Parts: sequence; structure tokens; C-alpha cells
Amino acid sequence: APDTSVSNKQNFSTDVIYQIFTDRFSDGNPANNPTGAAFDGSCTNLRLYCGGDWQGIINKINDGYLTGMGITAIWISQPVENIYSVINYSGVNNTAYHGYWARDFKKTNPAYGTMQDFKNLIDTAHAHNIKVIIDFAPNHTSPASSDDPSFAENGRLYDNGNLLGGYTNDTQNLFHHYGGTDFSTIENGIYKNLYDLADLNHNNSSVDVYLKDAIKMWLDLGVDGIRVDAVKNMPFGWQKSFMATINNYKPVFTFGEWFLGVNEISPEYHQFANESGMSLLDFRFAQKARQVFRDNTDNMYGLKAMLEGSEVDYAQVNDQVTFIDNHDMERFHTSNGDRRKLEQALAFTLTSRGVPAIYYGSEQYMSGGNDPDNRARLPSFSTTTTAYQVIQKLAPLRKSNPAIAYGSTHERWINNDVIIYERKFGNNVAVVAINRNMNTPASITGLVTSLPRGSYNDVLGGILNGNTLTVGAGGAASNFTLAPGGTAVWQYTTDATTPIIGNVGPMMAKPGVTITIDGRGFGSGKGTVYFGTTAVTGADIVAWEDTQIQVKIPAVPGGIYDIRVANAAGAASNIYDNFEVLTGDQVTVRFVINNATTALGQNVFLTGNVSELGNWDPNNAIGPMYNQVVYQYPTWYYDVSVPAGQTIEFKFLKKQGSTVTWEGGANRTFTTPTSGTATVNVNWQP
Amino acid sequence: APDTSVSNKQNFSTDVIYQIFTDRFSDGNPANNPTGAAFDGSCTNLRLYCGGDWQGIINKINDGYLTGMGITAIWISQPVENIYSVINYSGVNNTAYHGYWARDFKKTNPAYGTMQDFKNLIDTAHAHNIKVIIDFAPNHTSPASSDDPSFAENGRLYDNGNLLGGYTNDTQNLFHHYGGTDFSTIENGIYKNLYDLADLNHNNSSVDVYLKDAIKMWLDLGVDGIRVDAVKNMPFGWQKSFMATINNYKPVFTFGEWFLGVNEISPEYHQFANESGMSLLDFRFAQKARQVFRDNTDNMYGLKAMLEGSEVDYAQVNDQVTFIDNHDMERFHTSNGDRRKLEQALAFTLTSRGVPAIYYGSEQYMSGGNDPDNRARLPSFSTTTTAYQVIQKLAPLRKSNPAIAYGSTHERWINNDVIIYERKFGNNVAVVAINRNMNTPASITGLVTSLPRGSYNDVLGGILNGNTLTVGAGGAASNFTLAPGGTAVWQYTTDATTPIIGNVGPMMAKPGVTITIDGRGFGSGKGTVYFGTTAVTGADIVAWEDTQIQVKIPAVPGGIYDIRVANAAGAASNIYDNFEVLTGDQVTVRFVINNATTALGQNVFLTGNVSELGNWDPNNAIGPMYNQVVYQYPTWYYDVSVPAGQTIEFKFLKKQGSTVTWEGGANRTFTTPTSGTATVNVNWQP
Ligand SMILES: C[C@H]1O[C@H](O[C@H]2[C@H](O)[C@@H](O)[C@@H](O[C@H]3[C@H](O)[C@@H](O)[C@H](O)O[C@@H]3CO)O[C@@H]2CO)[C@H](O)[C@@H](O)[C@@H]1N[C@H]1C=C(CO)[C@@H](O)[C@H](O)[C@H]1O
Ligand SMILES: C[C@H]1O[C@H](O[C@H]2[C@H](O)[C@@H](O)[C@@H](O[C@H]3[C@H](O)[C@@H](O)[C@H](O)O[C@@H]3CO)O[C@@H]2CO)[C@H](O)[C@@H](O)[C@@H]1N[C@H]1C=C(CO)[C@@H](O)[C@H](O)[C@H]1O
Ligand SMILES: C[C@H]1O[C@H](O[C@H]2[C@H](O)[C@@H](O)[C@@H](O[C@H]3[C@H](O)[C@@H](O)[C@H](O)O[C@@H]3CO)O[C@@H]2CO)[C@H](O)[C@@H](O)[C@@H]1N[C@H]1C=C(CO)[C@@H](O)[C@H](O)[C@H]1O
Ligand SMILES: [Ca+2]
Ligand SMILES: [Ca+2]
Ligand SMILES: [Ca+2]
Ligand SMILES: [Ca+2]
Repeated sequence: APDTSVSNKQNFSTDVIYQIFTDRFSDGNPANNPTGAAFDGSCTNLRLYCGGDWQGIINKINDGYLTGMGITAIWISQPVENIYSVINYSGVNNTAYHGYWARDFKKTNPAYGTMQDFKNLIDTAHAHNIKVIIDFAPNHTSPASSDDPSFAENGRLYDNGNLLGGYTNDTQNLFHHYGGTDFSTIENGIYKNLYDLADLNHNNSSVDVYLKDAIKMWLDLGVDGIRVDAVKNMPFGWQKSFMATINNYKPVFTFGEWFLGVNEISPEYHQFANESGMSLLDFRFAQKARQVFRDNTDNMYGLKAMLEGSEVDYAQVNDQVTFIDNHDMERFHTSNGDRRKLEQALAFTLTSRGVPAIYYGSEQYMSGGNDPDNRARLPSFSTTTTAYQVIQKLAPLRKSNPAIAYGSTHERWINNDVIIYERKFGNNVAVVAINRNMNTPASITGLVTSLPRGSYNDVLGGILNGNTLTVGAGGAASNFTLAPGGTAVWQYTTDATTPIIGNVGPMMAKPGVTITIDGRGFGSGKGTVYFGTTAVTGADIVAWEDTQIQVKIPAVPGGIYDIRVANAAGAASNIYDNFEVLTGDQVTVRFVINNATTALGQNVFLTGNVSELGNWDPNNAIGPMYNQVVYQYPTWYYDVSVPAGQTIEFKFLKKQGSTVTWEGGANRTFTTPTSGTATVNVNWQP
Repeated sequence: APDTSVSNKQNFSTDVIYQIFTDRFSDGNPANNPTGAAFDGSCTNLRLYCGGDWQGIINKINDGYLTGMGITAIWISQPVENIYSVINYSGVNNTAYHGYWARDFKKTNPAYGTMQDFKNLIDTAHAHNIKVIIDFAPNHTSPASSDDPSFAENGRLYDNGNLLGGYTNDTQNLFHHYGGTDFSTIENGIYKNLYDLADLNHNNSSVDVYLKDAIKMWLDLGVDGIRVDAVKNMPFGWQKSFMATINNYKPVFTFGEWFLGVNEISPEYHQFANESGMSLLDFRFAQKARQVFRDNTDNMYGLKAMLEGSEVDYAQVNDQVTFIDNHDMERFHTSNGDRRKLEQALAFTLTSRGVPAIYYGSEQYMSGGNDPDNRARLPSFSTTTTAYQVIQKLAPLRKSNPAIAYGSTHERWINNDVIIYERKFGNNVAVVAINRNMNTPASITGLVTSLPRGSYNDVLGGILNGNTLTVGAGGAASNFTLAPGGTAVWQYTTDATTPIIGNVGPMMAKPGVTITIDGRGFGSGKGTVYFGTTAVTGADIVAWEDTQIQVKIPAVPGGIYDIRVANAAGAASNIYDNFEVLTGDQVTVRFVINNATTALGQNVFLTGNVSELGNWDPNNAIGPMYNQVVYQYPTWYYDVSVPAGQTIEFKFLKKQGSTVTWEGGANRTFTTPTSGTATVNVNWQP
């Protein structure tokens, strides 16, 4: 089918996402509204339920509010049954309106709707070519105190009605009981509790398989994307087996939230987008967009350096979800901030690389500080605001112009307040110029672009003071003055003769899984797909057409591969690297090693004979291991995704700068379980 | 040996060439100086012999003038025996001092020296790590009038003293007798005479074989490169069979002169570079450099556009020879003009991509107009000029820092008067910042770089008012003020672990010849070289070390191939593409089709079953064929290089944009000659 079908659950860079807090969007059904102290239909107390639901979203798809805007993906609040208690916190009553305090991951939150109401949402979203992404927060259940079993619902977890257990009297260790995080360390934030949320224990096999059974249930019900919550606060090894579970079952675009501060460039964050099997919410993009476009704490050079840098650091930059604000940040639009700032910042995000996500109500210039003030009910469904209009005009360019969906970003002109950048994919190009200065016009002299000769009309129709572009000989454009606050988008589209790959999804799966390669120039005749130098042709290509091919991963050795396409005429595409073929189905195993004594700067790592363990290469070893919380030094521990039901060989080692110290002895061996969890507890062999 | 060795004849990106007009450099042997009419020892008359010779260049390698400047290659006037005539042109006497009026391509010009002095030049140069590039001028012989046999030497051509023929009464048709070129079309500039020069006819098997035998004997005297003259004015197809003759016998770096004027961009120019097997003097670069640093008829965004654009248009940009002036244009330094512009532009060229050439005497701020004023004798052998010191500081960096020699160019900061660009290859980095404004200081803010945090000396030692750079977190540099006329070079080197290809020479050749791949990170142990999915290893990798491997071209089908290296440890490199494997040795065949009547913009083309003929792909067919000078429309003719000694199958087609009207009938067949030429003459088949 084409790369732009609503059935393409694997790649979303042709989409624009509208992030909906279900409770604050629309109350389509008042008979499902909570009662008593859990409810506030005036929505003046923002920690209470206001009554918004799935029928209210079906209604704004149907009446065209969402479709009118060009929105093609909806990201909604976690669908799962939540705790019913009203919790008092320092006098303030609080409810589970946000969907984040779960108790049964196999049932719906009935304030949102029934199971039949979720199905009706998927079906009318799909009938209108909209994809449905759900939040999923497998890190925890609900507010709990083991000391006080009567507080809230004591973190209790049920499997489709059947109690599994609570936080007080956790004889099964379904939950972590280490106290709360102080956020000092990644380890500390993983194993300790977030605030007061009862931390699930993913190393318990019942928690492991129930959470994996539950996500399969939501995939069976037709969801197309998953935003997983607090990715920083779960074991990365467990997350990779969770990701292999959805990728080997029904791969859908999955991305996670790892929060990043203002000028924080974090290595682990990038490693996580590059290696977990899910992409990330692009906080680096988001924080620099607000520094340049909102707060003027950085300029266009900062903007350029971030777009250039991120194209290298994320192995698949076209998979990162970009945004200018969301539910954890103060709204972009301030009380005294010019609306042009919001409008340009949205235009930027809509024509930039990635998968743009728009927080509900941006188009209605909502302002408000941090939680809960950034989650007010949206004030109006006016369809004629300037912001509604810039998204209406630009969001469809992601489906029609493959340069916006998949192209590289080239800065063609710049100064402190102006950047004009070019997105290019094959022969398709889009050019956008923006002048963030609202007093001073900009004299553009010497712009050259890849546009063929012509007089390009600004796709924004002049609503942000854009203009026509007259491109002469050799893509050189005639000089113009960009208006103060001006933003213009100029574009050109054509057929590609060369295969050009713009995106592949999933990026990690075992042999036999159908991968989806999207781009242009594949031609209509079944060509060749290369995993390294292995070639799939014929029947292993389950589907071929100019924009999309679907093909089964061949039975190659686990490891990571470059993908390449050849059309039926033998012309070959660009290389799409970092594809991970897995040795098979995964299981997460805890590795505990006692008496691994280390000097300062020395850490224990794990390596082994399968690609998941680095294939005996010390540079690709699993680690640094942890040694503070679940076990303390010199015991080190780590949860590592590993091939299920196989005997693997492995050894530990210590690394200090360039020096590697392997443990002596023979190779340790271990037969992994087929499902669940396992722990290997061993002692340093000198 | 390593990439930077003086024995690397295939690639020159690590070199700095010094273009010497042999006659105007140094007279080291007066006894071989011309007498009386052909000579002027005061060299007051720039059209007569002044005396400069190969012995004088040997003295300048020996006494330290050239090696002290960091020059690593020398390009000298054509070595070949020229006519002895003093020609009159308007009562202005004129001699062959420039070496361009050949008589015999197998003897030396006695004013320069003997074959014995030419061996001494090769040997003193190599002994001092300087490569020797000779001009070769195969388009023509010398001024000739067929009407008047006594003018000059009637363009007579000798074969090692044995007369072959003169222009008057050329019965064995050695020359073209179509009149002179008005430069109206490429076809007209090729087959008609350039000025009064008896134009050689490459379709004559005698001239085709003699010219190839002569180039081979200078490859046999140990020349390291060849600048071939007037590449525009000879048939592509013949120059390709000539390139295949050099590359299948003793590959050395060869590049042509295809003159190009200001703001001029020819597609045929970039097609020649990309498809001939030779590269080109980079007139695109040189013309924009003079506009920005000499003449002020463009600014930094223009420079920026040229750098960005040449990087995608030139398939192998690292092989283009750059310069800011030469013998066919006015010298860059203007009389009583600002020296700092010369110094700045010299520093610009020295740190930019390609292979830089310096016109002799630039370091002595030689002024002069067009021919012959730009070839006055070098007036000083001063080693302390700032232009001398600038070349001495920066020329070495092309051997030491691979970012300068092979790296990509990326603008990092810019405005009308300032560019700071960064060269990047692996983690080796060079950042050069130039302020062409000689009056205004520039404040740089927002410079983000790829250098590690630290403070960086200007390698020019501040002689061009450059400064010390301090780099903080994430490559962001501290605010600074680039002086008026400030030029500053800051750099970072570190060993590459993983293999990176920076250059490949030759780029076109039959199976069995040894190519040179240069870069970093290849390691000390043989790994694999791919030509397509064809892995080449062991005995065929003739040599392998970290910066250079040499390997024999596999017995693959004729076609263009991507080259990729995987070091012993399996880490694979970037792809170097557009490599052409010839089906075999080459002969230029003239194809002539009669009665091929076309429509509006319908052109005739040739295609056949070898890769040389596009392998039956209409989108790759040879053409559009010619039809004015040698044969007239509706007869079309084209000189195509084809594999020697086999039955090619061909057909002709007409292309109306995307319509291909094919000949009917059956596929034609012809057995090519093994050496020499042939002409196939046929009529359109409906
Ligand atoms: C449960 C919580 O989940 C999401 O936020 C995550 C982040 O994705 C995760 O990376 C981490 O980020 C925090 C960051 O480390 C810290 O420096 C910054 O100051 O705050 C970030 C956000 O809290 O932590 C949280 C996981 O705890 C959602 O985006 C959050 O909205 C969501 N919040 C819940 C939790 C509480 C209390 O149970 C409610 O007050 C809140 O309304 C609800 O949304
Ligand atoms: C004497 C020596 O004994 C063990 O040797 C190591 C290798 O040195 C190391 O490269 C590693 O190689 C992997 C191998 O490439 C792979 O094919 C195989 O299947 O798996 C290996 C890793 O499991 O492993 C081998 C052993 O299999 C020790 O591990 C070495 O450290 C040891 N050398 C040092 C270190 C210590 C250990 O504390 C001393 O006991 C020893 O005397 C000293 O020589
Ligand atoms: C033999 C001659 O060849 C080289 O220079 C040539 C170019 O190869 C050729 O393309 C042509 O360039 C002109 C270009 O094609 C045209 O479109 C442009 O507008 O103008 C260009 C010239 O201004 O002509 C040049 C030379 O004009 C060498 O680089 C030359 O040095 C070389 N010169 C010889 C030839 C003559 C004629 O007998 C002497 O006057 C001259 O001194 C001598 O050096
Ligand atoms: Ca409701
Ligand atoms: Ca956790
Ligand atoms: Ca002499
Ligand atoms: Ca010619």
C-alpha cells in the first residue's frame, strides 16, 4: 500500500500528531462522567475529572474539527482502567483524570468509555485516515503507601478483574520496595519509586508477561502507535524485550518520553533512541525551538547547530517526534508573548524532520504554566484562528511532499534572526524562510536553492507575511526583503527515478518479520532488497510499489545491517543503516555478579556469543552494570534482553579507560527461558 | 606506502602544486639558450625565449627555494620538442617558449634540456618529495597555413625525427581541414582549428596510436601527473580511450583544462569530469574565488553557494585542481593592490577541498595582465615574503591533517564579509575563518564547531591577524572578534579507528589493474574491498596499510560500481561510488548514421550491449550525436570509446524528450579493431 496509507502503523514521518488529554478535550457522553468529589464539569479545579471522553473525540473527527486541520494521528491519554479514589494531597484533592495511575491494563477507564467505545474510536479514526497512538505507562500502577494500606487503592493491580496484589503485603514482589528516587542516578530513578507511584517489578515473571500480554491486547484492538511513559525510569534491557515483543508480533511506531532539560545533551538519551527499538520525543529539538522562538535565550546559529547536530546523533532522525510544548512544560504561548512566536514555531515544527506532534489547544493560543495549568479544557473549537490555518495549510505537505516527510535539512541562508532551510528528497524540495525578529525586516541577497526555475507561491498564502519566490537560472533566487515576523514555505514535487529510502520500520526484529521500507523511486516492478549483501527477492517481498515495499527479514545472523533497495532495472538506493536483526524472541535476564572489585573509573560489563551481548567484542559490551540499589558493590547487576530459550556463552570484564580485564576461567554458559524472566547469580572468576 | 608519499601517482589531494612556466623561472644552463632572434636574456620581451630551463628548476629544488615553501608537486611547460620558428604576427616576433607548439611528442625541447636533464629533473624532484606533472597538448601541433607552406613549420609532425606530414598537402589525413573555430558549439570548437594551430585528427589510426605511444613513453620516464591541454576541443570519446590507455598501463593523476568564465556553469563540464576518467582544473572554484577576494563582484554567500554546489555536482570533488590564477588570466595581485587579498585567497585555496595549484611567482606578489604579461620572469627568490610564509605554514597541513586533504566542507558561520567553514574527516577537524573586509572587525557569536573543548592557536601564528580560539562545551566557541583581513586556521587531529575512504585513483579501468584507495582507519591487516557485492581479498589486495590500500580490479562486468572497504575486524567504510569498470581496452570508433531525419528537439543517439554503449538503456545512450562539421544533417556522427577486439551489438534511437523512437530491423553488429580507429557508416532503419 502507499507510504501514506493510514494502515502504515510502522512509520509516521508523513503524519502530524495531535496530542489529546482525553479529559480536557470533549465530553461526548455525560452518563460516563465520574460523580461526587471526583468530578468538576466547570473544569475550574484542574486535578479533578471534567468529563471528556472517547465519544467526544469521535465527535470532533466526525464534525471535521480534527480532519479540517490536516491532523492524521491522534495521541490519546492511557486507555487503561485507573484507580477510582480521590486523593487528598496537602488539602488538594486529586483524581486519575490523566490516565497515568493504572490498576488494570486489560480494561478501559470507564470515564473515557467502554471497550466498544475504544473500538468505535479506532474505526472512525481509521475511516477518516487518522492513526491512533495510546499512552502506555508500564513503569507503575498508582499512589501507594505500604505503611498505610488504606491510602488510595494501595497500588493494586488486577488482570481483567482478578486481583494480582497490592503494595502493602507484597509477598509476590510484584513491586519494587526500595523507597523513592532522589533522581541522582539513572539506576536510582529506575529501581526506586517515582514520587509515590508504586513501581512495578519487571523482573517478576508475572509482571513481565502480564504487561506483555496487555500491550498485545491493545495491538489486537487495532492501535497504530504507542507512546511509552517514563522510559528513563525503567530497565533499558527490559524495554528492549518489550519492544521485541511488539515488533515480532505487530510492529507499530513506538516512541518514549525521556525528559531533557534546557541545555542538556545526554549520551544515554541518544543511545536509547539509537538502540532500544523505539524512538524518542525530541526534547533537544523542543528545548532549542523554545530558546530561539520563545525565550530568545539562543539565536539562529543555535537553531542551525541543533538541526545539523541532531541529524548525525540520532541514527534515525526521521523517527523522532518533535514538539514545542506538551503536558510537562509550560505552554509555549505566554500571557505577554506575541502570537507570531507560536505561529512560526508551529510552522518550523511542521516543515522540519521527524514526526511533528501538536499539543491539543495550541491552535487556540492556550497559555498556562506547569501542571495542572497546561492541561485546561480547551476553550473553543474555532476553526478560523491563524494557528488552525497554518497547521491546515502545512500538515498535508507531509503526505504529499516526500522532501518534508523524509528529506535532509540544508541551511541555505542565516543570520542571528533569520534562517532559511531547505528540505530535499530526490528531486522534491521545500524551502522555508523565517524571520523571528518582529521589528526588523531582513534583506535576503544571494539565496540559492535546488528549486528549478519558476515563481513559487508561498504555501502559507501570505498569512505569516510570506511572499513569492522567483527562482531563476541554477536555483538562484531574486533578492527579497523578508517581513518582520515573516515565514514562507516554497516547494516543488516530482517523481524519483532512483530508489531513495526515507524510512524503515521496525528497526529491530527477528527473521520472518515484515519490515516496511518507505520512500520514492522503487518502481512498480518487484526489485531486490539487500540486508548487507543478502538479497531478498520473489516471495519474501510480500509487497512492492513505488513508495513502499514490505519484505520479510531473511534468516541472517543476529547483528546490525545496512538496508538497500534495487528497483527491477538494477538501480540501487541509498543505504539505510543501523537495522538490528535479533537472534530471536527475547527475554530479560538479570545478571548478578558478586565480588567484582573495581578501581576508580573501572566498571563491570558483560559480553557473550550472540549479537545481543556484543558478540565477544569489549567495545560493544553490555554495561556499565549497576551496583547500588538492588545489590550493592562489589555485587553488580543488570537486566539484559537476551535470546529466549537458547544456551548463550558469556563472560564479564572490567574496563578502565582503554584497559579490559576479562574474568579468567572458561566461558560461563546459560540456557535462557522461553518466556519470563531469569536471574544468573555468579561470582567473579579470576 | 602511505597516502602522502611522493610515490602516490594516482591521487594528489595531499599535495600543493606549483605551476612553473619553465622558461620564466630559472636559467640554470645558458649553453642551451636560443640565439639571436628567438632570445632575449633580459626577458623584457615576454614573447621570446628568456632562457629558463630544467637545470634551473633543479637548482631551485636544491638550494631550498621550492622545498622551503612546502611545495610537494611541480607542473611544468610541455616537455616535448616545439617548432624552432620565430613567427611574426603583426611585426611582433613570437617563439614557442611556452612549450605549446609541438613538433615531436617523443623528443624534448632542447631549450629546456636534454632527455638526460629530464631524468635529472624527475630524480632531483622525487629525491626531495616533489611529484612532476607535465603539460601535454594532444589537440594540435603548431601554427600552420595550408595555403602558405612556408609559414612557421607548416605544423609539421615528426615521429622521433621521422617526418609524418605537414598541414599543406596532407594526403594521409593527419589534420583537420575544416577551417578555424568560432567557438559557437562544442562540435565546432572540436573539429575546427583552435586559432591557427594545425588541429590533429584523432580519427586517423596513425595519430591516435602515435599520441598514445608518446604519452606512454613519458609515463615510462616517471612523470607523476599530466595536465592535458584544451580538453574542450577534442572528442570526449577519443579522450576516454586515451584515459583508458593511461589508466590501463601506468595510472597517474591526469586533469584537463576546460576553460570556464565568470558565473558560468556548463553541464558538459561537470559531465566531462564525472565521466572522462580525468578530472579538471576547477574553474568554477577559481572564478568565484576571484569574485569574492579579488574583484568584489560577489560576497560570502556566493562563495558558500559554490562550495556547497560543487560538492554535489563534481562526483569526486577531491580530485579537482583549484587555483586563483594561472597563465590564461590576469594575475591575482593587482599592481599596488592589497597584498592581503592574495594572502587570504592563497590561504582560502590551501585549506579547501581539491588539489591546490599556485601560479609561480604568486609568493613574490607578481602583477601582470593577460598573456604574455602574466608570464614575466620570477623577479626574486625571497624566502621571507608573507605569501611565502603563508604557503609554508598551510601547505604541510594537507599532508598532516586528513580533514584538509579529504574532508567535507561545512559552513558554520557566515555573513556578507565573513565565512568560517570546517573541514571534517573522521574526527580530524580544521576550521578556518576569513574576514575579507579590510576595515571592519567582525564579532563572532554562535560559532559552534566540531573541535574538542580547549584553546587553539592560529596555525598561521597570527601573521594574517588571526587569533586564538577557545572552545567550550559541545563545540560552542567563545565570542571573539575576527580582525580586519583576519584569517585564522584552528585544527584537531586524532587517529581514525574505523575505515574512511577519502580518495580513489584511477576512477576508470579494465579488470586486472591496481587501484589506489586513500583514507584513514584501514588498519595494518588486510580486510575486504567490495566492488559491488564482490568482495576482493588476499592476493588481489596488492598492499594494505592504515592510510592506503592498493588492490586489483575484479573480473566484474563492465559497469559503474560502489567501492567499500571493511577492515580485518569487519568495520565497513563510507561508500565511494561512480567507479567505472571498462569491458576491456578501448578504441575510439566513429559511428555515422545516414538518413536520420529528426523532429523538433528529437535527437539521434547510440546504444548497444556493452556498458560503454549504455547497455541498451535509452537513458544511458551515447549522444546526442553530431551533425554539422564532419558530416551534415540528416547524417549524424559520433566518436565513441568502445571495448577493443569484439563484436558489439548496437542500434541507434531518436529521443524526443521521453519518447524513444528505436530503429527497426535487427540489432547491428561490428567487430571493433584491436588498436587504432574505425568508422561504421550506416543508414536509418525504420
Ligand atoms: C507519570 C509521569 O510520566 C511522564 O513524565 C515522566 C517523564 O517522561 C520521565 O522522563 C521523568 O521526567 C521528569 C524529569 O526527570 C524531571 O526532571 C522533570 O522535572 O519532570 C519530569 C516529568 O515528571 O519523570 C516522569 C515520570 O514520573 C508524563 O509526562 C507526566 O505528566 C506524568 N505525570 C503524572 C504524575 C503525577 C503524580 O503521580 C501527576 O501529578 C501528574 O499530573 C501526572 O501526569
Ligand atoms: C589467561 C587468560 O585467560 C582467559 O583468556 C581470555 C582472552 O584473553 C580474551 O580475549 C577472551 O576472548 C574471548 C574469545 O575471543 C572468544 O572466541 C571466546 O569464545 O570467548 C572469550 C571470552 O569469553 O576470553 C578468553 C577466555 O575464554 C581470561 O579471560 C583472560 O583474562 C586471561 N588473561 C589475564 C587475565 C586474568 C583474569 O583475571 C588472569 O587470570 C590471567 O593470568 C591473565 O593472563
Ligand atoms: C594552446 C593554448 O591552450 C590553453 O588555453 C586555451 C584553452 O584550452 C581553450 O579552451 C581556449 O580558451 C578560451 C575559451 O575556450 C573561451 O570560451 C574563453 O571565452 O576564452 C578562453 C581564452 O581567453 O583558449 C585558451 C587560450 O586562449 C593553454 O592554457 C594556453 O596557454 C595555450 N596557449 C598558447 C596558444 C597561443 C596561440 O598560438 C599563444 O598565443 C599563447 O601564448 C600560447 O601560450
Ligand atoms: Ca464523559
Ligand atoms: Ca521503574
Ligand atoms: Ca637555458
Ligand atoms: Ca580539436
